[PDB]
Amino acid sequence: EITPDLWQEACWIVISSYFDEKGLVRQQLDSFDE
Amino acid sequence: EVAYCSTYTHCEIHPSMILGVCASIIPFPDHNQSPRNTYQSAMGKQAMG
Amino acid sequence: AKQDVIEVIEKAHNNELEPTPGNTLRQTFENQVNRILNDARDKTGSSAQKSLSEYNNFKSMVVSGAKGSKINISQVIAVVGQQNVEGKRIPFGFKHRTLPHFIKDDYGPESRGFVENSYLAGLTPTEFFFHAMGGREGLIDTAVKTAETGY
Amino acid sequence: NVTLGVPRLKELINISKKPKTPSLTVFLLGQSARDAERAKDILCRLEHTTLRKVTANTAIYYDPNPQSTVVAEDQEWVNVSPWLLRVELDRKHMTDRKLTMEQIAEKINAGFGDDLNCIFNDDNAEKLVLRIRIMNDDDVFLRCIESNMLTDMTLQGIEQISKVYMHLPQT
Amino acid sequence: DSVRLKCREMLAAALRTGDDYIAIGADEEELGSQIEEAIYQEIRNTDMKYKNRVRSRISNLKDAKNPNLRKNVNIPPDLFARMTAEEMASDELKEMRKNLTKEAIREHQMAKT
Amino acid sequence: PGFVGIRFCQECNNMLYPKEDKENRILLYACRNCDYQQEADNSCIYVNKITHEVDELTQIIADVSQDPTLPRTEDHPCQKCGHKEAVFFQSHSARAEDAMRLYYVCTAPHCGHRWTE
Amino acid sequence: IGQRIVATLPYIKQEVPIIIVFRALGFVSDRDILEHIIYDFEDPEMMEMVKPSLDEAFVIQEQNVALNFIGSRGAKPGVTKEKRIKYAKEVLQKEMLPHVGVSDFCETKKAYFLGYMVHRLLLAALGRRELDDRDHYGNKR
Amino acid sequence: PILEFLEEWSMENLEEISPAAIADATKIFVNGCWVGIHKDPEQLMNTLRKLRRQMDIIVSEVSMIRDIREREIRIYTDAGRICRPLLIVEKQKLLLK
Ligand SMILES: [Zn+2]
Ligand SMILES: [Zn+2]
Repeated sequence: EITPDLWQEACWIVISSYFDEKGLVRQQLDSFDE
Repeated sequence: EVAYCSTYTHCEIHPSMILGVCASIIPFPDHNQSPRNTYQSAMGKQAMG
Repeated sequence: AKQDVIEVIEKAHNNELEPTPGNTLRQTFENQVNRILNDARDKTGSSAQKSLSEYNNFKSMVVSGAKGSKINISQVIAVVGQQNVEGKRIPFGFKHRTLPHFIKDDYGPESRGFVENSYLAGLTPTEFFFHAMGGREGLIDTAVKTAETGY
Repeated sequence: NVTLGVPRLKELINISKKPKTPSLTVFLLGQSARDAERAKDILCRLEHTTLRKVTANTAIYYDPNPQSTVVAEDQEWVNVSPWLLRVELDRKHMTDRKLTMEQIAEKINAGFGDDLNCIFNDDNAEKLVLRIRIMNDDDVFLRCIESNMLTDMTLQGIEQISKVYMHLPQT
Repeated sequence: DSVRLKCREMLAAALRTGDDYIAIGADEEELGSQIEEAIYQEIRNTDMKYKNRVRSRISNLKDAKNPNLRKNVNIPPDLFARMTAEEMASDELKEMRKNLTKEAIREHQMAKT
Repeated sequence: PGFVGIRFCQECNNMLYPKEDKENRILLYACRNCDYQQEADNSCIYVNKITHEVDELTQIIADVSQDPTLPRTEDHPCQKCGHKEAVFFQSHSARAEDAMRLYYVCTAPHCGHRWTE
Repeated sequence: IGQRIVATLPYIKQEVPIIIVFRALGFVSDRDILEHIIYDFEDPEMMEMVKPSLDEAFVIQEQNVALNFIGSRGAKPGVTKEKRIKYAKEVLQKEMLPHVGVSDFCETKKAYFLGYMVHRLLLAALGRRELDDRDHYGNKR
Repeated sequence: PILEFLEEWSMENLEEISPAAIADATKIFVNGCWVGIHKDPEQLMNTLRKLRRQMDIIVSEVSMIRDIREREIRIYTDAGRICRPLLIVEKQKLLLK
C-alpha cells in the first residue's frame, strides 16, 4: 500500500539506511579495494 | 490540476541531497544569497571544534 | 506575469509572435519573456516598498544610504527575480532542458531560471540550484577582475 | 557589441590593430538623415553585400542548346558551351538593397571579364535567374566560380564592414 | 546598323502579345520603332552598351502579370523607355510586394535595444 | 530544384563523374578506374541551396513518441488516425534559420504519424 | 574546392584524407566505404557533403599504396618503403583507436567505428545534430 | 557479461551485419565499442532495465542510455562515472511502498 503524506518520515528512513550501508568515503574505499 | 508531465520515471529521494558536506550544515540555505552559502562552505572548514 | 509568459509562448509556438526591429524571432521571444518578467519583478518590488512601515529597519538603512538598495528589499520581501548566466536565461545544460525535472522545450518562467519566491519564503530546489548558478558568475568575475585590473 | 569595461580600457591602453569590436557611428546628412528609407539606401551603399547574400540557390547543368533549354526559362529565347551554371536570386535580399540584375551582371562581368558571360532575367520576373557560361574541365571551372563568386565577389557596400545597423538614437 | 533594327522589331513583337494591341486597336510596329529610338536617345552609344533597356522593355511587355503596361502603349513611349523598375511599378501587385518588403527591411536592419 | 546525390560505377562500385560527349553532344557518366561509359538522365550536375530551407518534419522519427521526457497533449488529436495523445516539441535542429515551430508525433504504435501545424 | 575531411591519426605528424585511411583498412570500393559513413543513401544532403572527400582520393586505390601514403607522413618514415607500409599498418592496427580492438583482423570493427565518427562529423556539419558540450558531466570520468 | 547477454538476445553482430541494414536499426554501444545492431530497441531497453533491477547480469553501476531521436543505445560499465540513487516511478506512483 502507498505512503501518501507520510513521506517526510519515510523519505529519511531510506537516507539513513543508505548512510548506514555506505559511509561518506565509500567512493575511496571501493576504488582502492578494486 | 492541468497535467505538466504525467510521465515521470524517477523521483528525488530528498531534494536537499544536492548539497555537499560543508554546505549541508547551513540551516535554511534556501533563504540565503548563494555566495553566502559558498562563504559558509569555505568557513565551516575553519571552525574550531 | 506567468500567464503573460504562457501567452507569449503560445504565440511563439503558433508563429504569431512578430519579430521586433533588429531582433530575430527567437531573440524577440527571449526579449518578450525577459521584458515581462522584469516588469513582474520591478512591480512586485515597488509594491513591497510602499507597504513598509515607517519603523521598518530595511527602509531606515536604505533611505539613509548606509547599506542596501531598494532592490534588496524587493528580493527579500516580494520576489528574487530572474537568474541570468552570461546575460541570458539559464541555458539548456541537458538536452533541450535546464534540469531533469523539466520537460523538453520548456521556456516558461521557472523552467529557465525565474525565481518566483522571496528569500523570506525560501527557494524551491530547482530555483535554488538556478540561483547558485547565477551567483557563481559573481565569484568567477571577481576572481578574474582582481588579476586583470592590477596589470 | 560595445566591449566596454576593463577590456576596452586595456584595448585603448595598448594600441592594437584588432579590437574585439571595431565599429563606426556614421551620421547622415540630407534626406538620408530625415527619412528611414533614404537612410536604408546609404546603409546598403555601405554594408558589404556579396553574390551569396542575394543568392537563393545555385545549380549547375549541362544544357545542350540555348534555343531548347533544359530548364523552363524562355529569357534564353529572347536573348538572341552547353555547360551551364544557373543562379537564382532571392527577391527579398535583392530589394532589401534596391539591387538590380543589371548591376549584378555588370559586376560579374567586371570581375570575370570577357571569358564568362551572364544572361540575366528581368527584375520583375517570377524568378530572378542568371544563366552563366564560359566563352571559348568546364565542370570544375563552373564549380570553382560557384565557390569564389558566391563567397568573394562584392556587389554593394565596401569591404571590411561586416554589418551596418540603422538607428534613431536616444542618448 | 541592323542592331537597332532587329531589337526594335523584337519590341514590336513584344507589343503584340495577347492581342491587346488589337483589342485596343493600335499599330504596334510604329510604337516599337519609336520605343527603341526613345531608349537610344537616352542610351546614346551606337552598340547600346545598356541595351538592358530594350530587352527589359521586351520582356516586361511580355510579362503576363502586368498586361496593363502592354495595354497602355496612355503613357507614351518617350516616358516608358526611361522608367525605373523597368516600368513594372504599373503592375501594382509586385509593386505592393516590394513596398511591404521595404517596410520589413526598414525594421529588420536596426539596433538590438 | 532537386538534390543530386552520388551515383556509383556498376563495374567497380566507385563514384561516377559526369563527362560531356563532345561528338554526339550528350552527357555521360564515367569512372577514373574503369572504362565504363553510361548515359545520364538528369541533365543537372550540382545544386546548392544557399537559403537552405529544409523540411525538419521529414527527419522527425516515429520512435520519439515513447520519449518519457517529452510534453504530451490530447488537445491536438492525430490528423491521421485520430488518436488524441500527441507529443510536441520544437525543431531541435541546429542551424534552424529562425523558428520556434512545433512538430507533433502521435503516441500510438504503428501509426507513427509526424505532422506540423 | 571545399569541404575536405582529414584524419589526424596518432604517430602521423601530418593529417591524411580519410578515404586514404579507409583504403588502408582494405575497403577498395567507394560504396563499400560510404556504407560505413552514410548508412542511408536516401540523403543526397549527406552524400553531397562527403562527396569532395571522395573526389580528392581518386588517385589512391590499391590498399598498400594507401598504407605507403600514410607511412610517408609518419613520425618515423624509414626510407625503406616496406617499413613505411609496416609502420602505417602498426598505426592503424594498434596505435589508432585501441578501444575497437587492436588485433590484426579487427579492420572491420575499426572501419565501422571510424565510419561512425565520420558520419557524426557529417551530421554535425549538416546541422542535423547538436555539437557536444565539453562541460557535460556525462563526458567526464 | 553484458556482451554475452546482448549477443544471446536478438542483436545482430556488427561484423555479421549487412551494411545497408544499419539504416533502420539502432546501434548499441557497450563502453563506446559499437558492438551490435538491434531491430527493436524498446525490447532491449526494457530487458536490460529489468535485469538491472534484479542484479543478475547487469550490475547496479551499469547505465544504459537510450537516445531516441538518434537511434543509439549506449551502455557504460567502466569506472569513474558519477551516479546517484533515485526512487523508481513506473506509473504515477512510487515503487517504494
Ligand atoms: Zn568504375
Ligand atoms: Zn495517430
